[PDB]
Amino acid sequence: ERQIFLEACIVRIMKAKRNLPHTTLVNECIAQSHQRFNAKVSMVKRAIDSLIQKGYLQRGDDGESYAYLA
Amino acid sequence: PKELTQVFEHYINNNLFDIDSLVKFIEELGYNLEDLATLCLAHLLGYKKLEEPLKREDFLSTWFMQGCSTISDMQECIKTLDVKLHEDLQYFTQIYNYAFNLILDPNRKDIDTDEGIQYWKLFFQPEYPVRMEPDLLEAWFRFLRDEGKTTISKDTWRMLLLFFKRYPTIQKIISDYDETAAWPFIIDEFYECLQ
Repeated sequence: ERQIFLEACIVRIMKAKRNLPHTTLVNECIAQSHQRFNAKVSMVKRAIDSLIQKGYLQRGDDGESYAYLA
Repeated sequence: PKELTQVFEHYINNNLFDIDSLVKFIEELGYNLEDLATLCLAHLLGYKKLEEPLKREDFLSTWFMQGCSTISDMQECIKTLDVKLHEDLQYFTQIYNYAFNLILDPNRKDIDTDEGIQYWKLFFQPEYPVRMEPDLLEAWFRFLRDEGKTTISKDTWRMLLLFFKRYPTIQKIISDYDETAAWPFIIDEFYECLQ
């Protein structure tokens, strides 16, 4: 129910970085992602979906990258 | 071209080329509104959303661009598009993606699974450019209706194409599908659904 830190984390990384490869962010996020506890690569993925749907991220053409929208 | 402005003037209702006039027009050409060819036609005339009116200047402009002046010419044109949809993977993809917004309700951000499946049944037919075992497509539908997924998002939609392109067999999935990848979570649930 609290995958929320995760969404918070992604946008923090995506705002500063502005464009990453899926794997990079999915792990780079996990890096400074644990620390409050371990999170399965499943979980970080659902966050991306949540942000993709909210309007924060736009998936790159190739299908394996994310871009931070306005 | 007088014929063009004559045709457009034939299917008009209350001074408009609305949805009911498009229906009466494609049917004369030999099709149905639900067909992939209509997606092709819609895309050519540059529709943005299906029920939205078509401007004269728009109709007269596209038809002349091609080199049609008769119904017989128009009918001929679409048939080429429909065929291109079966032979050119670029066009197939380009139209697959274009379909979502057209099917999509402006009073919404997703389409209902009901409406999506309809178009999937046509898009992923054995005959078409993205060849796949009919058993898989049946799988995906079974999963969609069981796990109670009622709506599908543009992302999922544009991603399922890339997915079926890599995996044509329930077999090849269980084999190497890698759940640590960009495939939307929804696909993973499907992947976990296999067994």
